[PDB]
Amino acid sequence: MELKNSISDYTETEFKKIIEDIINCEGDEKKQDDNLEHFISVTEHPSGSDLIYYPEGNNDGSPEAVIKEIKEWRAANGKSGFKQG
Repeated sequence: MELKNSISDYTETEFKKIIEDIINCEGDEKKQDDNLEHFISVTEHPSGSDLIYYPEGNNDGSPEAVIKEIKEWRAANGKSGFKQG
């Protein structure tokens, strides 16, 4: 029983549940590590955890700024984001 196999198998708010899970700390450290691989994995975003620990200036203010930077990185790299309804 597996997490979303891609960013585009994700939706923007399911990706929040992973991204918010960590930032809150819905976890055991290990739950947050579990995300942290996955936050590389679906995203293909090369910096991964850099967006969480060494953030931009578009970033700091909310977990939204990572969903941004996922959307933004993906679209800049010509990749699909999460779901379109």
